[PDB]
Amino acid sequence: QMVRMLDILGDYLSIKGINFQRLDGTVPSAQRRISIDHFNSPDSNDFVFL
DNA sequence: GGATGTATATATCTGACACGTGCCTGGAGACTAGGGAGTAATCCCCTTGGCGGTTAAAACGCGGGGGACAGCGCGTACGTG
Repeated sequence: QMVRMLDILGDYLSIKGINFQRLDGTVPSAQRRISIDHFNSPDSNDFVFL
């Protein structure tokens, strides 16, 4: 529900070292479509989507 | 032998203090009423965290030219006696 908790988990997976992608209200629709197509690709190395 | 600087004693000024006195204004005691504290209900406004979309305002870069500022002359108006 909070994007600051999304920032907390994003930094947790960043120092943890897990390929993560993110979507919230600050992200414009072009990068949203880019992240959705990147997560749904068959050769995606992304593991967790926020 | 005459004239001069310092030292203790007495009279006078001068603000402060002890005493006197009035009186009036503040304090002690009692009573009362009402102003304010507390409670409950109802409804509207504000808080914190989010989202979406428009779009006009804000930010940034760059040319250039208008204006701020420094320097110099002068003559007159103000300082000074």
